[PDB]
Amino acid sequence: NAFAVSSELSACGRARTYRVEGQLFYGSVEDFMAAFDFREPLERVTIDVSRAHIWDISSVQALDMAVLKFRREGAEVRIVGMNEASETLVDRL
Amino acid sequence: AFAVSSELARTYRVEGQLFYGSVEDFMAAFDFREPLERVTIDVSRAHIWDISSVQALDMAVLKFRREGAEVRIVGMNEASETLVDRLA
Repeated sequence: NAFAVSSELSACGRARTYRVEGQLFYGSVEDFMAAFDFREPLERVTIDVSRAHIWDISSVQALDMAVLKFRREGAEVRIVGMNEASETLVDRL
Repeated sequence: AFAVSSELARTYRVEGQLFYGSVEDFMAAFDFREPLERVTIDVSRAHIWDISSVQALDMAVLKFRREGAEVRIVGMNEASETLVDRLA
């Protein structure tokens, strides 16, 4: 399988890190969006895409939606690894 | 429809067409047990046609770091030009 997300919670339950691995493209966007618990109460969310490749603008746009949805729920959101994930698609776009 | 060669610091040169069908034969081209400081996998001579073929490249890159050398990738951009363009 080509896409996988896991997460780890903070001790106090205030911070969650999602670890995104593998291939993000239109065909994985639905499972990608399903991996996040958007209404979990959190102060901080990290989406770490360092181990993944973003292969199309759909997927970039899905990632930006995920970010906006967490923000809307009150979380401060960080993306880690965007440069590595997105190198593929940008040098080629 | 692809071939893999190498030069001894090792560089693997992948050429040809990378599809679903060839992945295991692809994984067999590499010797990950060779303790090595730095491995380059150069895919500039190859076309990555689908998501499964790139996943296999990422897996190979991972077993080289696991063992563990530092791994780079030349030509990912031109290798995956076919996949990026295919998906867009």
